[PDB]
Amino acid sequence: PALTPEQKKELSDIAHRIVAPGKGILAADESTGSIAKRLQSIGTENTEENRRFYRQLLLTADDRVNPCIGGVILFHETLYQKADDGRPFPQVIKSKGGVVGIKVDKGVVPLAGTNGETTTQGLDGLSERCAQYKKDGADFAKWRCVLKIGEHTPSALAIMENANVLARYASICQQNGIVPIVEPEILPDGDHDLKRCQYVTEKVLAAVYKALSDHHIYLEGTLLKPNMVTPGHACTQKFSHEEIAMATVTALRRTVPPAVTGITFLSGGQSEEEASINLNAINKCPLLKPWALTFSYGRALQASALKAWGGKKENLKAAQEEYVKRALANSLACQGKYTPAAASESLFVSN
Amino acid sequence: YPALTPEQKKELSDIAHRIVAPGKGILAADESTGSIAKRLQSIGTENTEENRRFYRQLLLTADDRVNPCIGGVILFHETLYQKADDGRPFPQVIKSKGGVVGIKVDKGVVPLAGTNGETTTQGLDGLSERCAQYKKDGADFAKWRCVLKIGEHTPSALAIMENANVLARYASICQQNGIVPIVEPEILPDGDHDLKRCQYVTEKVLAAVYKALSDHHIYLEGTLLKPNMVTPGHACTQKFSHEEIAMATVTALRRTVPPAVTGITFLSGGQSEEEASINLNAINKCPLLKPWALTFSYGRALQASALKAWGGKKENLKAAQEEYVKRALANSLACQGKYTPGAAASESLFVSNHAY
Amino acid sequence: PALTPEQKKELSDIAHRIVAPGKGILAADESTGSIAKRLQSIGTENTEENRRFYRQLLLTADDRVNPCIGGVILFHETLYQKADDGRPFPQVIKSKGGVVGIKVDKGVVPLAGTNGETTTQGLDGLSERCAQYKKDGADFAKWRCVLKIGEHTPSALAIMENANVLARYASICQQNGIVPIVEPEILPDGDHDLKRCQYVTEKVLAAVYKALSDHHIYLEGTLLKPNMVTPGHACTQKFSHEEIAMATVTALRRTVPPAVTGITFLSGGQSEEEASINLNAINKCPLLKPWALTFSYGRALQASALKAWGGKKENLKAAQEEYVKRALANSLACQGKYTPAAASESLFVSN
Amino acid sequence: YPALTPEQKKELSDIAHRIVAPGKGILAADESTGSIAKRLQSIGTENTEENRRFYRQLLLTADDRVNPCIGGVILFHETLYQKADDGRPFPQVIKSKGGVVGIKVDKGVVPLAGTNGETTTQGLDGLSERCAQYKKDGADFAKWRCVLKIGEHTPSALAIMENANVLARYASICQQNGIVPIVEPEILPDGDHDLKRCQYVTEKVLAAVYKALSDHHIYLEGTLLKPNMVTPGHACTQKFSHEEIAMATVTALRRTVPPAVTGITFLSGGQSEEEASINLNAINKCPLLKPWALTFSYGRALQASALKAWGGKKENLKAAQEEYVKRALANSLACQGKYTPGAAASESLFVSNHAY
Repeated sequence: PALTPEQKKELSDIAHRIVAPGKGILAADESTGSIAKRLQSIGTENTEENRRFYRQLLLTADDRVNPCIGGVILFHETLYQKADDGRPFPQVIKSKGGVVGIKVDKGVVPLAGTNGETTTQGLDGLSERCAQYKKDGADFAKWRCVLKIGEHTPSALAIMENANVLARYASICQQNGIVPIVEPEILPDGDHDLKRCQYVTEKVLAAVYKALSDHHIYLEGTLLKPNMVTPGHACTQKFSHEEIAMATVTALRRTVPPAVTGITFLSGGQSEEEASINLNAINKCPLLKPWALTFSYGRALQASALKAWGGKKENLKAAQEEYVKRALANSLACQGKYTPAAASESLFVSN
Repeated sequence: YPALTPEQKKELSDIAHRIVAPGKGILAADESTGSIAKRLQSIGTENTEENRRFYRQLLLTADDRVNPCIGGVILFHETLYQKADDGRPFPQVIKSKGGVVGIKVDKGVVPLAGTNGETTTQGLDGLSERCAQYKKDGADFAKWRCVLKIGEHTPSALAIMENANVLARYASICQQNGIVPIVEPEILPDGDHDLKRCQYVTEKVLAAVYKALSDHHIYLEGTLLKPNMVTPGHACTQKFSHEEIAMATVTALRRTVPPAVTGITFLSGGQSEEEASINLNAINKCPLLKPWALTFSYGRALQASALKAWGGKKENLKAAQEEYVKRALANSLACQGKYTPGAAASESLFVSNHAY
Repeated sequence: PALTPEQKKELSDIAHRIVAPGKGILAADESTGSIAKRLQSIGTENTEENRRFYRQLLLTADDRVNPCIGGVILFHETLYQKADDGRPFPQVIKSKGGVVGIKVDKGVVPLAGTNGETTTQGLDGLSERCAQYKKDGADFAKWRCVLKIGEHTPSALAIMENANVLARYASICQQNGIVPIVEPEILPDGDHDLKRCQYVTEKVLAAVYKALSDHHIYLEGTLLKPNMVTPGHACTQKFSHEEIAMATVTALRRTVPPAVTGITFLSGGQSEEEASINLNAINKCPLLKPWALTFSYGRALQASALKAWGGKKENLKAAQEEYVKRALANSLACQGKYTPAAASESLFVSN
Repeated sequence: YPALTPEQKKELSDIAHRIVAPGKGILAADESTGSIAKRLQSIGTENTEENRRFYRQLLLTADDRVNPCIGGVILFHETLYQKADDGRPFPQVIKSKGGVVGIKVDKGVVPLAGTNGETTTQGLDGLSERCAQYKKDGADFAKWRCVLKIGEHTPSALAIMENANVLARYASICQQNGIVPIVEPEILPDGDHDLKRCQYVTEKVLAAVYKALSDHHIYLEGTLLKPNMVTPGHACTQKFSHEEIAMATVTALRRTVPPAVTGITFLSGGQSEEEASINLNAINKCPLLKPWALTFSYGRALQASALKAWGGKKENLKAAQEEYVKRALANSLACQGKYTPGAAASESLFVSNHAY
């Protein structure tokens, strides 16, 4: 047996907290190189104190966020940083009613023989890392795999390998009391339409859950972090929020066992507002959906806050109020009760 | 390159939903001729076409209190072409009472070389033309049975994969020709294993099945599954409550069966008529979320009392029919969570390596 | 264990006879509908006696064929027919030093969900059929799967299913003392070039042998019947007999364990003469090749005999001498010693 | 979309052929630091960088009678950057004697949750940049070890598949960066199983490996394999002749290893120096056709006498070296079928769950 009954209950508990009703996740875990591009976009230098101040900005927003945010995914460096008032960032997060999460993958690597496809690395020593992260206050984890729709992608070799590394990663995580968020991202890059994303999404989740079965993963103690199902970014043809919602809820109904505790969508380049509108179309779909359907958003919670901060410490409480509007909009959207410029900008970046 | 058009998928889904509409279940009257003989020998009756015609008729024409109970009826090939005394074809007897007509299409288990007594099922050859015909002739769903066993080194990786593949080939051919497939990967109760063993293996098997149905591009909303409940093995020394069997069973399905599956219609196994109904009722009362219909596809466990009451004697026709009805009514309340409860219906109906 | 030591030795023996040095197989097993098209091509009516006379024509050719032909694959009907002199056709075949073979597949069937791909049927009741065929004098068997190179073919589902039915078929065959000839045909249809056939050939054999392992097949008691590796039929670009030979011998070296007793190529639409020339390029390749590399030819042994018969009983010994020249040319070609109109005709037919 | 250009494939194949050119074999001096300690404790010597530097030097600088014997030498990372007393880097000592320089790149076994004590190996992270470096620094082949065990329900389907996958990832990254991979799927001798058990399992494992290398688009002609011989288990009561071990071993390879594989360099296992050489010789004398080089990649079984003779004492340097040489000469005649034959070289070198 991979896990005892006591360990199993710890993971089911943690997982049910994160996606408790009306709650989602703040995906604040950009690498140093990734937060560089977002900082550069607003003229701000990429320094440890600027990254600490921006992350402090988001975690210390006012208590209206506390029922909207069940967990916060951090990057290594940030997990060991402190707020201005001396408190370490994980206590800041718990103090407001959220679970601390840590991103543990070490990025993507090319898979030879293929048309530009990648797998993901980071399992070397992961068991010790997780033990220490759990000791230092993290209770869930994140791993991101990346597949792309092209004419000979996602490859069979690609789907199989990424599904297998996901499951390893998750086996290790649960051995150490850490709930794994399983992230199989199909990028929106390309001109494919909606049905094609739906075919490819179904195909990839089927392989993911098979691989999870094979490796003995306790599914009640996992979260699934999939793309919404949407046309490609360069698709000429257009589709409604209902067509997207149907197509996403259909693909997940056909592949994800009800035992999975929560589905926390990535935004994938969607504008802040479209991400919220779609998330709401999905939770208003009449079809039966046996799991939480909520948000795990990075860019679609932070773009308005970033441009309202501008790097200027005076703008803190305008930036913080921009985050809290998107945090509140999504908490309503994952219950179907959201019906409403920098929030309308496409956030799509190639790869 | 899609397997099915949007209309083909709507017909298949409507059919699958009529069969498990709330309160309803399936009567499996689909015994092979050599299998049903072993039943009539047990009530001292010769195995003639006419005694088979008569006993089937008794089940199909029981009074109209069963109609809200019976969503589908699975027939052996022979029976699909037989007629009541009325002269009405049995398909039409079934339809007129509100049920969908089903047909068993497998051709029995065969052994897998190099394994400890494990089997696949055969019957794909010419299946597509057989289905087109069965569909012209009134059938709207099919059944195919695969058999796995818990044992030392069984079910092996080979048997789990080969059996799931062939269920996937069967399912794809049925849907091309208009017919909802019931996917039955039966794990036998033979052996002394405990409940958790049977749960582990059931989860492994059903994950392999639904990966195979995905690889073969099967339309799940036009499917049903007929699995075993998660039960201790037949010879197991230890005792498990009905609520433990409900927990293990609902948990095993929630870990493997995608919500898109329209329904799960359990086989009775070796269980007695009364145990089959109580476990099914405890299952529908499990407060865990269960996004599919949980109902019955019972062969022995709808017919044990009827067959003992009938005894071979034309004079008991109405007395047999009544015992069948009382069980169909029991299982209709069980398949809604509302069954609160003789010797025939408490008797174990277990047979080593069930075959039909 | 699938098989005892005594059964294993019977199959290794049979398999080594068929592909003994300088010997190949006559693939005379066309269905009734398939021999119709070849008969119609020469004006002859498709009647049982005409099919019996044509098959009698080939099996009763003079004793110069006896060291060229190790086995003869027949169709059901023919296995139960007799020569003019009363002898049943299998005794005719054995009397000249060859093994009787029987084709046991029941043709191809479409696989739904795919771009025109098929699997193959015929396992229903195959175990009994083989028991009876073995009793009636057959000692090996044939099963044909068909894959096609197009832009999304051979599919993963297609390769996996055909590899699995091959292995079933072969498990049954060996249980009954019958050596299975495993036929994974990649058709030459299309405009693909040589490397693409080589990639696809390697990919399909890798899956075939894995599937054979999984099902416990005794490989010393099998034969492999693959396509040569060649450009597609509509390829503009041109390739030498050496390039074909290298590419075929490379693909097989990379996928077929040395334990396989013999490789008996299908001709696939090649002209009688090209089939012979290529077979010889292959056996003259200096690279190491641990198995017999020989012929299992239907069309490329019979086209000249068919057109020389013309349906006229007077032409019997001109037709029979045409077969015996192609039989002798190939027996030399599978040893590298063949160096030399109706024999130059492309025999390619779509599907 | 090819993994490798025609030149990349020629470099990889030339390298693979130098290493197993006829008569030659591999010296595996690639012990982890915590593993080699367990060796020097056995001759009462402290495990210091300098005692490790010295013992490796003794093996690498043995007289030039070993050069026709040793095609490659696998080094632990530490040793690749050490120098002889000459001041010459050990890579250059090896090259100058006619051998190819190898490097162990795995990072040890880790456990697989949910299994009976089974493991994968780890070490892919940053492997590509590690290889580029190792290649700049003189290394032309790599080694990665996976460990499987025969037991009740092991090796399981999970462990067989996961271990083959990760050997395939390792192999593809090595070839991108210029380096011939040695694929080592070691099946341990622990247990009391017989020879046929170990043959069955070896055939199952090597079929999974070579399916995985195909799925990952690995260039087999630039590969080597280091498997175990097919041997009875360490505790097996029954006795098997060397010719039976040759039969089972050559048969297992001929059923699974494609002829394109350039060579098979066996690990010694728990075998004594003398048994390792005799079984390897019986293997090369098997008259069955064997289209690949059959030679040695021996760690313990090239070094047991050398290490006991050296004893930690600088004065025995030439006496240790001589024992190593005599074994390298024995295994060079064995790896051609021509070995006709002390206590150190008859001693079992078995250790429960070998790790390094």
